[PDB]
Amino acid sequence: SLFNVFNVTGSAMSAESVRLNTTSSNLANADSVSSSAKDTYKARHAVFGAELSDTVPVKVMGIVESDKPLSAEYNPDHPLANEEGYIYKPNVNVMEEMANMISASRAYQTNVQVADSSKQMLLRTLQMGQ
Amino acid sequence: DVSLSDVMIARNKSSVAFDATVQIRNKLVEAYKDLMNMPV
Amino acid sequence: ASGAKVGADFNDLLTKAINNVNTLQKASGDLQTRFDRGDADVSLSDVMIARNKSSVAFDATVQIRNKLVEAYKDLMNMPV
Amino acid sequence: ASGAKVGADFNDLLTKAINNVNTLQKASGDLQTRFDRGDADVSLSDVMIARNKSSVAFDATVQIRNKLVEAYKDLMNMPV
Amino acid sequence: AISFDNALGIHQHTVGVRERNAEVISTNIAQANTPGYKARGLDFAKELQAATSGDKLYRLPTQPDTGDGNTVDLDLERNLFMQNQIRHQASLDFLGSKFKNLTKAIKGE
Amino acid sequence: AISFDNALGIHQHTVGVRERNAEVISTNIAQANTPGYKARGLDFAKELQAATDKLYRLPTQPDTGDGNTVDLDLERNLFMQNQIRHQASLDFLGSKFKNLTKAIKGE
Amino acid sequence: AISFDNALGIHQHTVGVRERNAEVISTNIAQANTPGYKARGLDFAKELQAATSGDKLYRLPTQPDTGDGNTVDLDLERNLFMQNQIRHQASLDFLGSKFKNLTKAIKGE
Amino acid sequence: AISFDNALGIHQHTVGVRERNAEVISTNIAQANTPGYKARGLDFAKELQAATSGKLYRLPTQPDTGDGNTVDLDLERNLFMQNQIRHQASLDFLGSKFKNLTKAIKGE
Amino acid sequence: EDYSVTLQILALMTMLGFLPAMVILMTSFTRIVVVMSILRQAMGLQQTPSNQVIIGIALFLTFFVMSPVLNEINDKAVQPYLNEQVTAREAFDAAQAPMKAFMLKQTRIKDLETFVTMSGEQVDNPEDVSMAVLIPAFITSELKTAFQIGFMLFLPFLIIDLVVASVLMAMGMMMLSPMIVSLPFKLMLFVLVDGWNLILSTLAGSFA
Amino acid sequence: EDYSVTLQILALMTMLGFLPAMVILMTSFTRIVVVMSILRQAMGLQQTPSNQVIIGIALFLTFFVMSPVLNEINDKAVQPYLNEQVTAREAFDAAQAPMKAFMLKQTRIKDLETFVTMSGEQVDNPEDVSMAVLIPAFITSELKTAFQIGFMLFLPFLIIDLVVASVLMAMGMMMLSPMIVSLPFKLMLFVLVDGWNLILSTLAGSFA
Amino acid sequence: DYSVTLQILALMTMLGFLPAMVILMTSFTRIVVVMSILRQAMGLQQTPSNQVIIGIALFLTFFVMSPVLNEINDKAVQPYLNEQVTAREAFDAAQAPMKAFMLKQTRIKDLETFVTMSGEQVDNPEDVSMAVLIPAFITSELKTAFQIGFMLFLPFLIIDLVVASVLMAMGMMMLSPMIVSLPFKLMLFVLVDGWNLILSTLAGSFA
Amino acid sequence: EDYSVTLQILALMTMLGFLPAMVILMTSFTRIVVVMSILRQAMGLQQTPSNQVIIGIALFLTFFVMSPVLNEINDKAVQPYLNEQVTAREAFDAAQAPMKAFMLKQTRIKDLETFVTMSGEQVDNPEDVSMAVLIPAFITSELKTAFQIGFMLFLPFLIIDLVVASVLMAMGMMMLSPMIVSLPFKLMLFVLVDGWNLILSTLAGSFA
Amino acid sequence: EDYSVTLQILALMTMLGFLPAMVILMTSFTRIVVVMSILRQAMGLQQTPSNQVIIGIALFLTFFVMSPVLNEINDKAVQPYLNEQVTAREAFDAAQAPMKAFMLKQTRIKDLETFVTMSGEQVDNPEDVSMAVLIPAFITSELKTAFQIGFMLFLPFLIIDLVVASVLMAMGMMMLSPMIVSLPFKLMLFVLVDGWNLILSTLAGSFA
Amino acid sequence: EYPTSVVLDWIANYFWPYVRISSMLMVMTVTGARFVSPRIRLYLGLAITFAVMPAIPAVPQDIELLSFRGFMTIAEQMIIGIAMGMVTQFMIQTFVLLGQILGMQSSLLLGQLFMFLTTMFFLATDGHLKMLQLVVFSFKTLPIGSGSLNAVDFREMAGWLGIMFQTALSMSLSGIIALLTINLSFGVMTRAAPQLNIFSLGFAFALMVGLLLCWYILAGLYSHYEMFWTVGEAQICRLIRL
Repeated sequence: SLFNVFNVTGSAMSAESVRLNTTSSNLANADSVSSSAKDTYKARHAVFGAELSDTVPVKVMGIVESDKPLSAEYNPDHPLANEEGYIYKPNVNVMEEMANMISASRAYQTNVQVADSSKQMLLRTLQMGQ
Repeated sequence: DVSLSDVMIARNKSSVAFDATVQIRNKLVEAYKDLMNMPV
Repeated sequence: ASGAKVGADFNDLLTKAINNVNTLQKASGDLQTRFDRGDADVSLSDVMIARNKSSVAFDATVQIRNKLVEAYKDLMNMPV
Repeated sequence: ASGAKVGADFNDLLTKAINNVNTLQKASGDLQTRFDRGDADVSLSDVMIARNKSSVAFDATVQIRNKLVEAYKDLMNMPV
Repeated sequence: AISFDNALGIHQHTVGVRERNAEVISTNIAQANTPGYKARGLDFAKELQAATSGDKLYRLPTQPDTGDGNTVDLDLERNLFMQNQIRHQASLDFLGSKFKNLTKAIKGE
Repeated sequence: AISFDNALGIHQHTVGVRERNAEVISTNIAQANTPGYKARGLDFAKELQAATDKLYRLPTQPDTGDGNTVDLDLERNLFMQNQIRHQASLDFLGSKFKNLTKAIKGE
Repeated sequence: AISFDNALGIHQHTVGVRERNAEVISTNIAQANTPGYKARGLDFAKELQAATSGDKLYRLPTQPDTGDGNTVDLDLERNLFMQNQIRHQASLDFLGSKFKNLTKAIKGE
Repeated sequence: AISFDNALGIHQHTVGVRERNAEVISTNIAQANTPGYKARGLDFAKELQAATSGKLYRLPTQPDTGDGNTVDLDLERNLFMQNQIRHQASLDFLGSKFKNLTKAIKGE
Repeated sequence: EDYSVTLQILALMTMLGFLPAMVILMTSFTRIVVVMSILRQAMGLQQTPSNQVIIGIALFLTFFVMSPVLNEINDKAVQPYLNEQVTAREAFDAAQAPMKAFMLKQTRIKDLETFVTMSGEQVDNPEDVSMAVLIPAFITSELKTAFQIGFMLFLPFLIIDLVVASVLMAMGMMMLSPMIVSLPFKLMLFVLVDGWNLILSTLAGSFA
Repeated sequence: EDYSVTLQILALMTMLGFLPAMVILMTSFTRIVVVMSILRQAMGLQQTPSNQVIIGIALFLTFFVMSPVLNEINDKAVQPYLNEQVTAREAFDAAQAPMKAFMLKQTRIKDLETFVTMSGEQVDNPEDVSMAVLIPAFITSELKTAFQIGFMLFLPFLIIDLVVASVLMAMGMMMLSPMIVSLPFKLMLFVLVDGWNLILSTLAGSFA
Repeated sequence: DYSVTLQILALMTMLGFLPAMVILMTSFTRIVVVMSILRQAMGLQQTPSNQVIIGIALFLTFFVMSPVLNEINDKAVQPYLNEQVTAREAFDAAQAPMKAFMLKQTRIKDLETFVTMSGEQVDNPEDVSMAVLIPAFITSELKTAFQIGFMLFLPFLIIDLVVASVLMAMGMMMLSPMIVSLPFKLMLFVLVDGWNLILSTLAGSFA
Repeated sequence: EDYSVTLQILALMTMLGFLPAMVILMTSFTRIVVVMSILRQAMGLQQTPSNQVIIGIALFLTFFVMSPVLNEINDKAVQPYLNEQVTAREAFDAAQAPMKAFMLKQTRIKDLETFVTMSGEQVDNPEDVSMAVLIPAFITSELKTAFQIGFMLFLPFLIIDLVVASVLMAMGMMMLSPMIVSLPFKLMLFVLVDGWNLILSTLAGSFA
Repeated sequence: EDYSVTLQILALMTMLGFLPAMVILMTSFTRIVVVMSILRQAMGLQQTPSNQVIIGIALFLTFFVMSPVLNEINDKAVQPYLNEQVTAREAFDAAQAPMKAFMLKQTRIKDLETFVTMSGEQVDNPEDVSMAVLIPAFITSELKTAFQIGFMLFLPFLIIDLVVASVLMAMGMMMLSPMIVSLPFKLMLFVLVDGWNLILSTLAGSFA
Repeated sequence: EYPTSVVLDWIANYFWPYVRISSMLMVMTVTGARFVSPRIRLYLGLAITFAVMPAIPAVPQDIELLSFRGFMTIAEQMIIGIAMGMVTQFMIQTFVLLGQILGMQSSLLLGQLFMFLTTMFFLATDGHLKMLQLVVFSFKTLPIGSGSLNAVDFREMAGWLGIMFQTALSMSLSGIIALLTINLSFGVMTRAAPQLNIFSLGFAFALMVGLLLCWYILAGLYSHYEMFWTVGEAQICRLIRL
């Protein structure tokens, strides 16, 4: 009630934090062949949501795996290969992970400014009539 | 449902209202005391 | 209606505000020590939000207290 | 329940707080002078923690004194 | 006369609207990256009229979206938030001086 | 109640532990080249118990004849994390007195 | 017992000593390439004691000079200058609080 | 006696002189590339005395490259930096003179 | 054009500060106190009624006789002003007029002529003379009127005292002070005729 | 080089601070107040007219008799000052000149002679004397003039008091107090002579 | 419980209400009124001065109410400093010793009047709320102070009547008796050791 | 040695705070104030000259009688001080000497002897006593000297009161108060003798 | 353990706050003011000596009689404290001891007995009571002593008042006020006896 | 809710009842005395208003604290309070009138003797408690919002001067007749020899008997006070329309 801006800016901070964690996992598991062909790691992405029934908070609605086909590689030497000597690798694209890293960091720090400036307006309100 | 603006406005309105009624009460009493202390 | 009902209603308004300020201060304190002890389920953003609200809430408490005391000090300096 | 007994008791209560403030200030000063002189086994955190404690303790001492002096003046200057 | 309405003016309703606008602007900034979210605008004149005695406006994008569907121009949102904060500070100064002048007259100090 | 132990919480002790942790990581980086040195790790919960130790780090890779178990990739990351958390502890403990002084002075 | 010597402690003297140390370190950095120049060092314990109750030493080289006779280890001099600068600021904060504490006690505010 | 000449001391004149010295150094830096320009200095001791009771040429450390310009740019930066530091100190001293003067006439 | 809320408050507090003056210079307080001063002086009591009750009775008597004019001010000035029907400037004038009319009803033509010539101004109608000149003429008439009433009140007590003195002298006792004997007779005749009620009728009704 | 606006305001605020001193020393307030005081004590009434009413009457009288000099200040020192026609230093002199002239018309040369010698300044013409010397001379003259008028008004009341005492002593009722019987006649004479209008008119006409 | 920051603010605020507590809860009220009445009894108007009158009352209200301060200290201050009791319980533990003292130093009739005016149903005198006991205490103490003070007035009124009648006996009707009675009024108070007699009874009057 | 500019201002601002004390203790204000009070008591009027007027005349007269001292202070102290001919130490001492000389000239030996023995200091000559031992002695002598002058003025009005009281008693009227009858003659005696000029000239001349 | 410098500054800055209380309670200022207050009432003049002059002479008197105790404080507590011979608490105790000796010297036993019993502490010798119980006993003793001195000084003026009132009644002029006809003789008695010196001498003598 | 309504109402619901209570105290016989300090009286008025708050009905919310109508409300609360206070002053001063008429007839401060004793009567009969009960009852039957003293109340209160003299004469009629008859008897009995006369000899005789008669007056004064208080209390209830 007295801190509506904080609940929205703070929600963005929590929302954008999850997207950076997801990006870190995608880049750290870009070369994890693992085993089989369906347990292989796939690029994960958070889903943001806004319920507009004032302020509309941003809520993460779960992590969703990418629909891109797995990157196939011919390697009849890896013991975890298949009949045709193929090892399927995660469908992680480095260029899209770099862009998400730039977008997440900048958007996260933008909400810091709004939340920090929101406190100043509250502090100035207490000085009304003084 | 309430904000700091409403709280501060409520605080300021109460302070002005309280200061108004005290001074007028003070003025009337001083007027009464002046009338009582006069040479008949 | 009597004047005690208005006084009780004013008293409950002050008690509710103090509890709300106290709730925020305790909520901020727990989040500060949860992140400080090293719990990985606490975000620095939520901690800073928590202590920002508690600091603003207490500052509002100080302002109301000073006005109440100033009014009382004004009240005692009156002809009677 | 005698006048001298309670007078000593509140004096003991009052002198205990003064000694507590004096202990914090001496400890703060001792930590500052050891770190400032070059002692290796003194951390800046201990120095900063102690001097923050002394400032708060001395600030309370001044504020409590102001309340007592104002209260004394209020009772002495009343229009009897 | 001699009433708080006639004394404070519109500086009491304006403050509430400016805080409402900041909540709307901050929402657009937070929801900038959410796909499909449409930027929300606020009419100050209509809001001030409603506040004095008492609908959804959307902001037309300057350029097409890149596919997500979000029409939040973060360059404009920061500029409007900066302007809103300045005008809100003036309104607090305007409203704060109304109470100070009223207290000054009722006490002659 | 109303005592510094309760007013400051555990933030009065965390700053000291983050300083000790930074010292140990600095030792590990410096002693990375000296053979026979075993990397030392500090257990956070131990100094938590000491408030209300100096262990050894098991290597993830074998040595190369030096016997030195310091991984410079790990030490840099652990020094970065400790420094960031150390600043937050200063912010937490610093604001404890700022709120405490505002309560007493009322301004 | 109320006197500046008792109230300011040793912090009124430490600031001057660390300023002297900075000058001694700085002239070692500047004279790093001058051959025949021996790096100079100032003992803190002796200098502080001399200041309290009213001649810089030589710094031994860790490695031989390369034929110029200069024994300034510019790698070491930077480290000492950085440490002295931080300790100089810490003494300023200690000494500065001594006057502020006296003022608030005198003025009662 | 109580007067501003005795209350402010020399700090009223020192501030002005260092502002002039800033201009002299500033015009040296700008004319660094102008051939035939000779770097000029200001004697603080002499200028301060003139102001209290009331443009020399700098010698080059090395011969000029041929243009005729004797402005040593790294020396100008060092002199401007020191002049700016002492100018702030002069403002600090002179400003505190008025504040202590106001405290005496007001009593608090 | 109309005064701002801040300025109207300043004017309101100013009139409250001058409130004792308006009672003793514009209302009927001066006449009542002077008449009651004569009544205390006429009887043998010097300070016996005390100053406090005389002023308090005078204040209540004024509120009784000023009730028509105060109600007229309330209706004409306060009610339109509270309902925001009229501006503050005209409301102040609407309140001033009933006071001016009442002061004209208790003044004399000769008194007005002296002060209007004294002020050195030009006027032809007594109804639009400035209140600054009406006030000295009003109280001057009030003092003269009060002395007239007080003189009439003093006569019966002088009558009683002279009779008692003559009786004592005629009986031959030239040694007894008439005051001690006359005082009960003056008080008894003041009570059995209900003197104060008669004085109320001739004082409250004297204004009309 | 007239005084700066900040100094001009500081001077005017200081004059308002000394406003009671200006009224009680440099104006006609003192003489009227003293004459009213003597008249009140002349009759049997101690403080029946009350102190506030006496000062209230005097304040209006002293404002009316000094309206000519007040207007002369306005027409020669205020309006030229507001119209940006005279230096503020000149306007202050233009305001002080009529006030000095008025005080000289109501002063006695003996009062000027003793204070000029007291100040020890070599001044001959009785028009260029300092306000430091003129004010004590003026207030001294006003006190002496008020006593003369007070004695003049006292005599008829002394005549009544002696006659009443003599008549009572003729009948042999020496025990009867003459003051109680004298008072209604003192009120009688003062009211059929129209005293209140008469005295205020004479006091107004006295300052000339 | 309330946070540390809030409970510091609470005690700091009520630290400024200490003069308020003294005037309407402890024995400061009765002594000052009796002192003021006796001051008016003699011909001297402000010879004892207000500050000296207050200073004597402050010393008296500490000696007389010393048992009250002892119980508050050992029952409220001591448990709180040992963490044996919380903030609200300690504050309640201090009210009980002071409420008991005020209850025993009031008049039944005044309490009966006040409970009727307050509109609360209480069956026994010792269970009345402090909100109604404080006005009842000062109202009763005012009556006690007036009754005690005016009895001290009587001997000084006796001297005035004696000297005034004696002066009127000789026909000296113009000599003011008050200036003649003033030397004898002072002598009566010093012969009976008045400054010790009134204070001894005032101290012993409370319970 | 010489006090700093900040300290000189602090000392000067301190003396302004004690200016009222120096007026009523170290100047002629007290004696003139006392004499007028006794002179007012001698006449029948107790509040007719008015406290404000009496203090106003006392302030004007104390400015005239202290002018030789003030001019000496200006010449000896201020002029060397403003021209930087003496330090702040010498200027303050040079200012104190004329003021001490004035108080020594109006004091009494016995009063000086009384406080010298009380202060316990070894003093050889009166002209070098400390300031702290002179101020209580000077004000003591002024009060005693004021009483002597007041007794002189009280006698002529007392004689008139006694004369008129005996004349009334001779004619047998023992109930008429002599105070009422004597008052007109008390005022007249002060008028035809020109009292307000005679008394003030003597008071000013009493310091020479 | 000596207190820190900050606390010591805060401790003695609080003494300045309580300085007026010490003068009116623990010093000789109380008796001197009372005696001169009663002395003023003994003479006819109501407020001629004025409150400020009475306080001024009292301040000089209380400074001269408390010099030995002030000198003892300096030579026992202040000098060792400035010279680092004793700590803060020892200096505080060394300063209090001469003050306690002065109050106990000029107090009454019964007054000490009255307060020791009420406080409820064991006492076997006079020099064991806490300052909390000595202050109220000392002021009570001073008031009784001041009243006794005032009574003696009042008697000679009472004799004059009785004589002059009786003499007027001998001639039969009862209406003539004795107070007016006695003030010159009361003032003259205070002059030729030289009251302002011996009375202050007795007040100084009474404390030693 | 908007917090303005809650805070403003309590100030309106407390100060307005307090003003009437405080105004009665400053004019009251005991609480308005010169002995008590204003601070003690101020705290008494604050404590009484807080305690009797439940019995006070809620003030109308139509009138605003910052408005000219609210300003009039403050003034008319004082007028009610002063009305009760003046009645108490009327009774005590009537006894002061009784004291001085006896003293004047006694060839003679005697009002103070009656004033002090009448103050004891006021305190002993719990007169102060009754007045406090009257003012709280005034809140019930004479509400703060709508209601003030009318013109008839002013005239009834102005007519109390006749009540003073009639009651004072009624109390002293028996004694004053006794004073006259003994003085007349003394005059006629000693009129045989005009050499003796009375003068001061009559002063001594008159004052001795007058003091003796005052001893008789104090013997039966209590009954007169009880009847007088009933008359005064009835007037107070008439003011508050009870």
